[PDB]
Amino acid sequence: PVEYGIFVQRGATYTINAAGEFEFSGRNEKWDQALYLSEHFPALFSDVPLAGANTIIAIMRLFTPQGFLRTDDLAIAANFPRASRNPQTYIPYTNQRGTVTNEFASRFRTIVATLANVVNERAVQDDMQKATRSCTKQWLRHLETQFDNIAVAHTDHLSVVYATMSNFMLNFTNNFSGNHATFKPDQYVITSPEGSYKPIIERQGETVDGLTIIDTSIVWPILCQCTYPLVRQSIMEEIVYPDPSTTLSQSLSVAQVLSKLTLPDAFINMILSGGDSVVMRTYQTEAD
Amino acid sequence: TVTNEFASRFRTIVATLANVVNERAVQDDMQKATRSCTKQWLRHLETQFD
Amino acid sequence: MWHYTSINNDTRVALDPKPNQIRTITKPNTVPQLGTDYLYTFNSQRRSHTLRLLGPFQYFNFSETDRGHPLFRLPLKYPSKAIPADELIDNLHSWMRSVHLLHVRSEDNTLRYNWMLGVYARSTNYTTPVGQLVVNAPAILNYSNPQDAFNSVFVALGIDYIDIPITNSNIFDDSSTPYNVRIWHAPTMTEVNHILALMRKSTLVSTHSSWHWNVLHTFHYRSESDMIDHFAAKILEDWRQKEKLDKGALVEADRVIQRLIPLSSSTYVQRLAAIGALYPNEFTENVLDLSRLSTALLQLSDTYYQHANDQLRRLYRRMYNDSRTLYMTQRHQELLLAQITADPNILLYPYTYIFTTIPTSMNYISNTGQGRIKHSLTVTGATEHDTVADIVLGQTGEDVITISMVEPMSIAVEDMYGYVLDTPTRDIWPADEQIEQKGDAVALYDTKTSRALGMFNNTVRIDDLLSPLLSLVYRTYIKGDTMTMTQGSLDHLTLCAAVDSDITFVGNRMIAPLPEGYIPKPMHRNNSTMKMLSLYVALKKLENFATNSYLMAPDTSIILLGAEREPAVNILRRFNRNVSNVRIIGMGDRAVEPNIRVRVPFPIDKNISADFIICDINSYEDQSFESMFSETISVVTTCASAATRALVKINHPSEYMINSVIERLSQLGGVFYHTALLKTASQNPYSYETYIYITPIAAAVRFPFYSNSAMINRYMTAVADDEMPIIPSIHTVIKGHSNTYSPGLFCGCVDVQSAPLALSQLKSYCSEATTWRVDSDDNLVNIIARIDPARIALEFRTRSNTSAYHEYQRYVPNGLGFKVRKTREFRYMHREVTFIHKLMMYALIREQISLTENMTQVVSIGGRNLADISVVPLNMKYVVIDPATRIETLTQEKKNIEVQSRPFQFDAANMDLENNSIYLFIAVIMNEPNGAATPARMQMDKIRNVATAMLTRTNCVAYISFYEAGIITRLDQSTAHKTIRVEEGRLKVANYVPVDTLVEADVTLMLRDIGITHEIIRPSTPELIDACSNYGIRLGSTGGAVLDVFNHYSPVIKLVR
Amino acid sequence: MFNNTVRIDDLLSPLLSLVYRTYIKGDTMTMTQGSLDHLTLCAAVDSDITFVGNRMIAPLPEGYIPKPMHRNNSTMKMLSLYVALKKLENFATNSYLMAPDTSIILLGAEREPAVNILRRFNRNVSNVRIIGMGDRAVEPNIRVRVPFPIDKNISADFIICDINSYEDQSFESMFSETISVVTTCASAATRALVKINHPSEYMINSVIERLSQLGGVFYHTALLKTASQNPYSYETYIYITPIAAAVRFPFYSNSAMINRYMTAVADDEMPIIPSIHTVIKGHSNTYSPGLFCGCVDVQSAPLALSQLKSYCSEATTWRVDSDDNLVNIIARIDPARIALEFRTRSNTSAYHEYQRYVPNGLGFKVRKTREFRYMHRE
Amino acid sequence: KYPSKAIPADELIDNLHSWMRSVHLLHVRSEDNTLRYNWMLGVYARSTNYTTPVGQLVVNAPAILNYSNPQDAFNS
Ligand SMILES: Nc1nc2c(ncn2[C@@H]2O[C@H](COP(=O)(O)OP(=O)(O)OP(=O)(O)O)[C@@H](O)[C@H]2O)c(=O)[nH]1
Ligand SMILES: Nc1nc2c(ncn2[C@@H]2O[C@H](COP(=O)(O)OP(=O)(O)OP(=O)(O)O)[C@@H](O)[C@H]2O)c(=O)[nH]1
Ligand SMILES: Nc1ncnc2c1ncn2[C@@H]1O[C@H](COP(=O)(O)OP(=O)(O)OP(=O)(O)O)[C@@H](O)[C@H]1O
Ligand SMILES: C[S@@+](CC[C@H](N)C(=O)[O-])C[C@H]1O[C@@H](n2cnc3c(N)ncnc32)[C@H](O)[C@@H]1O
Ligand SMILES: C[S@@+](CC[C@H](N)C(=O)[O-])C[C@H]1O[C@@H](n2cnc3c(N)ncnc32)[C@H](O)[C@@H]1O
Ligand SMILES: C[S@@+](CC[C@H](N)C(=O)[O-])C[C@H]1O[C@@H](n2cnc3c(N)ncnc32)[C@H](O)[C@@H]1O
Ligand SMILES: [Mg+2]
Repeated sequence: PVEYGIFVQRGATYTINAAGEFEFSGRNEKWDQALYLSEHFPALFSDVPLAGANTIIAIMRLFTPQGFLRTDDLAIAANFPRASRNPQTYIPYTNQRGTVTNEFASRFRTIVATLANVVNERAVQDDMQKATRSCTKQWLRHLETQFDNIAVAHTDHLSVVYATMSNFMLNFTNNFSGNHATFKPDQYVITSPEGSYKPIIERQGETVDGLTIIDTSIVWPILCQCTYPLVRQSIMEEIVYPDPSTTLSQSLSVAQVLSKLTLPDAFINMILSGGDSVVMRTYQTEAD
Repeated sequence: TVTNEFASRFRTIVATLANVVNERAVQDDMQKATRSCTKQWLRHLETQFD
Repeated sequence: MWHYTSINNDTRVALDPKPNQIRTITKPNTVPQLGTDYLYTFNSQRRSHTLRLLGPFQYFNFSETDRGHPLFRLPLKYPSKAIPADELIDNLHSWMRSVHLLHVRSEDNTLRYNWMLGVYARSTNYTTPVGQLVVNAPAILNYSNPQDAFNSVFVALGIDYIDIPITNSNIFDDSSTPYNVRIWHAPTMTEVNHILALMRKSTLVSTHSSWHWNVLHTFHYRSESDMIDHFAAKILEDWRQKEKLDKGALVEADRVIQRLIPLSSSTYVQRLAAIGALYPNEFTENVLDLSRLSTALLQLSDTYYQHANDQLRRLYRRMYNDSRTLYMTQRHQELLLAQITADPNILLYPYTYIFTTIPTSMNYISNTGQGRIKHSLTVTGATEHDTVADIVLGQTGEDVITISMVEPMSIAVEDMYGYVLDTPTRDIWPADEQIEQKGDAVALYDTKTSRALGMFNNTVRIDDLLSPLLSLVYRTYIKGDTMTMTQGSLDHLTLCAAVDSDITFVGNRMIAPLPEGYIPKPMHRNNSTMKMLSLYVALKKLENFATNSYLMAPDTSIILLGAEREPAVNILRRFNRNVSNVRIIGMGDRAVEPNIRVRVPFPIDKNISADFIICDINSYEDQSFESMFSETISVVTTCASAATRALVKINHPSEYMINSVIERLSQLGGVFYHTALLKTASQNPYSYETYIYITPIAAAVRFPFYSNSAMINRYMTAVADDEMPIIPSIHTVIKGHSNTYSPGLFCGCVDVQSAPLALSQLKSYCSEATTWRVDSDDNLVNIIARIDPARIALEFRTRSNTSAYHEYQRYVPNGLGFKVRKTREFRYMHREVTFIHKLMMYALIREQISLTENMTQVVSIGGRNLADISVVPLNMKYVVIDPATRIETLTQEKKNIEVQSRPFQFDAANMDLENNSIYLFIAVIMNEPNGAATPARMQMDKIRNVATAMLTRTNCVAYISFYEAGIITRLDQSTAHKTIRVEEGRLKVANYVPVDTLVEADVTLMLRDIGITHEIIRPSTPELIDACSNYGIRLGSTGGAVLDVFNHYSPVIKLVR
Repeated sequence: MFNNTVRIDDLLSPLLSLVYRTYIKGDTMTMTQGSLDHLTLCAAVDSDITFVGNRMIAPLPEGYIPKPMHRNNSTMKMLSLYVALKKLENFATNSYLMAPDTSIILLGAEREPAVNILRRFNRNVSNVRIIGMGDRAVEPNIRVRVPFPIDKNISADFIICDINSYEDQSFESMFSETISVVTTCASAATRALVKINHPSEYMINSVIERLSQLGGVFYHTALLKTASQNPYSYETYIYITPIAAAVRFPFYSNSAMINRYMTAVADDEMPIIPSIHTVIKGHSNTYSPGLFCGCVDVQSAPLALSQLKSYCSEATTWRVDSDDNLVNIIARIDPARIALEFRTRSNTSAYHEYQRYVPNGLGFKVRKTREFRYMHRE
Repeated sequence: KYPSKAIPADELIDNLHSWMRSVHLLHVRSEDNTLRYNWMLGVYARSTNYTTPVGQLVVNAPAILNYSNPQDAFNS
């Protein structure tokens, strides 16, 4: 509560200035997703040190990504459409070839060490019995084991699937930069002089059949009740290398549709473009 | 407001009562488990109160 | 000294170790040492720890395993306080032991080990293709030619570049990095060109003017703000560097143009690049605030975007439209050419332009950092003003400025205990003189003395004046910090006056340490305590003058006749604890115990006697003058009868009252009472109350009666005022050349832009003006400036309104102060007694001058820096004849002031006194122009010469100030004279050489022999009140005691024709 | 260039900070009240220091670590000018404290740390005015232009001017400005100590002539140069003071302080930047002044020493460790050795003696070594 | 926590310091020198956590707290 008071006095959110300094609101307000497209950022993720709130800064350091920012090279060679002037994707984990210890696991190990210290301090503050406390620690170390055991598959296999999917035709935007402090998606619109603009990204709230609601709980099945072709190796599942043709032919189909979909609209608006007009008076400076 | 002032008062109240009930507990040399149970019911009350 | 001399070098390459040195690069055998292997600092204010590895390690990527080490867990383990050096050293040591960089040691001396790729491969745990290539073939890390170090691995991998993460400098922060540095396979200049041109078509990329390891490397930013903060730091670096180069010093510039070259960026970065390449004068002048650098840089750019100078504006615009081009002055370009001639295949940025630097004459004053500026405003300047609009000053909070009523005194402890004497002068007291003095005394007592004088007396309390000094003695004794002092010393008496507890020396000159855990309460003193103490010291010094110890002799007694609690009796009892047998008692009508409660005259039955008596009796009740007279007579009589050394207070020290006292002492049988008037420094500075000092002596006293005594004049000249006392106003609206201001002070704030104007306007009133901004971010500038009557008397002589506004605009914005601390001005500032007497003499002479009719001019010979200007009316012409006076022909012509600038000849033939003229000779008669004192006979001679010389011209009035002889007799007997002295019989005011004094009788006899009209006036109480009310000056204590006897003995001869 | 590289501030920093680190541990102890070591202690630390008694500085309050004093480049020079004025008022003195009831003015001022250090130095002395008074002055120092405004009154027993126009200006303007500066400085004190940025014979003689033109005071004068000045600056402190006698031989000619400036003139060649050579040619004489610096196989080492004897008069060498076979060498080039060795074409050397060195006979040092491009000499 | 004896200066200073760090008053900084900030209404609005109508009016428009003329601070 003390560090929280000190933290939230600075502000619940912030905005980057044109000079690049951070400017925190000073107000304690609950966040809404309406703010995701706004100038505003959640203040927890600023990674700016505060004088009395060190525990909060350090705990939020655990949320820092362990991946890397691959550039979409194969998607460039194909001339696949890309909104960014240099296309790039954040891949969540590195390949870990030849290592005895997985770096992705070791990070999580330090993470649970920190969380162990935190949960323990909260435990002695609540004067709770030793046995439950050790049970929490045991479940933590158990998690760290499950995480190593899964980590080899997440790093050495899933990463090449993210890497391969980064090159696909329709994945046309940058997803992340790796900086939670500053990453704000680029926000194009289809503005017209004689109308309001349509944002391409909007909180239109249509769930698209549940596409836009995000259950975090899904990490639990991943860590605990799922198997992978790499983890299994003591049977050796052969890896699958899916044919290009299925997604390419789909991506092309889409591109073929939406290419021509605008055409009649395009033609007529092309003709009428010169036709917009302003009323104007012409006063005469001289006789005749 | 994000935090209700009426709740936060009761929060400080149960903090005080927690200190008091705990001191009376160590004076009566009572076992740790019951003591933590009292604290747990207190924090539970604070939640119901918010 | 135009051409730059710099030794260019690839410092980042020199840092890469020889391969043989890598095995021991961590120094495994020994503890890492601070200041060589690391730098740790804990900033207790921000509560942030910061470790920083030195040597090759300053560039170290950390593996997530390395982060798991307890070392990095340390700052969390010590949230609030510094990590102890033991733990820091042991943790850094063991973590250092853990690191090991893959390498193959070799014999050839030409090799270097590619530290970047080595530690980078280690950090990723040898997983990335560079990491694999390294773990398989570590010998790849060795390189002869720096560039081929990377070409070997680009060729080995077939990749066009490696994207390498940057380390943070502090190793404790784990924050995600603002950018990363890509490294390109570009062996020749042509490849570098192609990569740069491709880079100029892609978001958020930038680069250096030249590259370390001679290998092209680009910065790639995660967000625009990061690009901005990087560009900022680099601009700062190149500006500092160019500044050092321009001074012509040899410098080890690692690269000639330190700042980055955006290849693709937002607008704001292009602005940074533009003003950055300008190397604007503002940086050398410190006009920018570096605390918020990029902001300031953005701001600077805007002015340059719309600059009044066409050259700088077209130049900046040009740089903004060609941001990809690197801009450099010629003196840089020659260094680039030298760098190419040394190493022909060096890579540097292909697209460049050589602009000529544009000179700018604006020499801004500036100083970031604490300290208010104490301006001394000029009367005049090059700038002319025409009808400047009134400038409102803002309201200020108490957080910035406060205004205490009176400046507390600063003083040595001994100085408080001093006193001044005034011996009787008259040999007889004729009855007509008695009736006259009685009439004046009755008329004076019947209507209370001046309300203004009583105001100053009631505001300048001595208790508050001495509190800061006295409490300081308490706080030091309380810590045990105080130590050595003599038993009878005045510092000992002050220590007794500070604390309620008894103090005792453990031996000679050494006070006892306090008992453990004990913190004695400070002594309770009412307003009259310290005065009673100084009267005690006074009686001690009067019993014999040589003494240093002030303890009572054994078997003796003293009575403090006026008493309530009388803390002084307790402090004194405490002071003398080591002395055997010393009666000490108060004895007032309002007395509480220990002091006996009793009326005076003493009841006939009661027996009272002592070696000393210190009366302080004073009737609180309003009463008839005859009753007060009979009461004070009975008081002095009973006080004299009961002791060998009385020290009576006199509340109403009229000449009639004191003479009645001496006459009544004369009427008592068989004892000839020597007597003297007295005034201690611990009295309230303005009180006219005076301590008569009776004491028997075997001889009858020649000249026993008083007339024109200084202590008496302090009272008698005060009378009911014709005007209400002048309360000091706090002005805000500065009118341009107004002269409507009552005495007080300007105080407020303005925009920093208006600030040069406001100073230029108030120079009309204030002689000086402190200013400051609270902080670098707050744009308001606070100003305080008290109004000097002398500056008003100068500036309003003519209607011209010149000022140094052009000079003042060199101040904005950093050149006029910073102070986060609250400042506290006083309505009544301290001033030395000499200065005060000078101002009083000026008030006397000025009021005297306004009465005079039809005189064309005032001539202040010996006027120095126009010191007498307050005296002369705004109309009549002013003249100075001080050889030492500085000439200012613009100021003289603008302000109607001639300046003779030659020594003045007192010889009657040489004399050239004008008709209708007022000749001031204030304090100049006693000194030769070179500063040596003139002998008193020569002084009398030059006075006689001025008299005979003005004897002929029909309308003239001279004011010859001089020092009367009697004062040397008094200062020989006094104590409180920190300023005035008596070195070998001559007065030594201030720093001035001692100078022989005239006797008033011989001078008056001489003026009577001359036959000229004269009148030896000296300034009085109302004059003092005028000087204090006008200048905003509180008197102070030592000045309060010395001022009467000092003022009386600086007579002003007033020759008139 | 030499003036801008050989700064006095950096030159005196290692000594001054050493006084700070010792005072900080409480390791420092005895010194006289007026002693120069005391003045250095005042110049090291921001906090007021006080002796507990004769010759004994007070121990630090527990837990207290006072910040070192902030000195700009001209601080120590101002201090030495103070010491200079003290020694000039009388030569026998050891105490450098101001006499009670006296004053001094540091006429050129910014922050002027020296006024603070000096105020701190004299805390035990009663009544001593000490103030800076520059046009750029921050408080405590009064901000004011010179010549003094006619209304303002200024005087002191001592004046230490350091006025220097930052702006480029005409020679006549600089001349009139320095004349008004020396005049106002002399008029205001019994012992001025003016700086002269351009100490030509004409300028100094103009100063003495202008002092001659003032009525009634015969000004004895002398040129002066303190050790705390930057070693190469030609800037010179003229020292005015009244004396009863007229001064025989008042004008300057061929004064050393003046010659330091007047003989310097625009160069016919660019300044010689010191190179760091690596390739040792056998008997070459093509080397610009600088120093050889590098490493060779321990086997080649006797040869390399035998070759560079042609240039360097002496050469430090060492191997970093017993296992590392490279031997580092540093050797600055002596012009005198070049002038000796290149008199004839013969190339004799004690190579037979040098091969007695390999491998253990030519050095070991694990510690980093730090050569300077510009070594000290008496 | 200290029923009988004085709170040690260390604990008092550290606690008052961190609590002081926690407080923050809504305000809009301005250039005009004539302004004053209405400290009463500011801290009062803060204490009620910006719930009362003055608190709302302040959290929405902090610039309302600045005043030239002292009386108009409340009239606004
Ligand atoms: N990871 C890593 N980065 C390095 C290493 N050496 C230099 N860098 C980075 O390379 C960037 C550019 O190198 P330089 O041109 O030599 O130096 P700089 O641009 O002035 O930046 P700094 O010297 O670090 O302030 C810097 O930001 C460094 O962080 C290294 O050994 N390892
Ligand atoms: N809550 C709050 N009350 C204030 C503030 N300022 C003044 N007051 C209250 O206003 C009342 C009247 O104000 P004033 O006339 O200025 O002062 P006062 O009546 O002499 O009372 P005090 O100065 O507090 O002794 C006082 O009782 C104060 O408690 C403020 O900033 N916040
Ligand atoms: N300092 C500058 N340097 C270069 N170009 C500028 C600068 N300031 C403005 N411009 C140009 O002029 C236009 C002015 O825009 P405007 O001033 O309204 O907002 P801005 O771009 O944020 O600038 P400012 O920060 O001065 O408000 C911009 O489009 C920009 O291209
Ligand atoms: C101005 S007070 C100062 C006393 C003393 N200096 C002190 O405060 O410790 C003088 C006191 O003398 C007392 N007093 C007045 N007339 C007296 C008398 N006739 N005999 C004795 N005491 C008298 C008054 O009661 C008054 O309190
Ligand atoms: C003692 S100082 C101060 C005088 C006085 N306090 C005042 O300001 O008017 C007197 C000044 O008069 C000047 N002076 C001395 N002798 C003089 C003389 N014989 N004729 C004219 N001026 C003289 C000196 O230069 C000195 O500065
Ligand atoms: C070279 S600096 C040295 C000052 C001082 N030694 C210090 O740094 O503490 C000289 C200063 O004198 C100031 N100055 C220049 N002309 C002046 C003048 N005419 N009157 C008063 N000061 C002046 C300049 O502003 C400059 O900052
Ligand atoms: Mg660098």
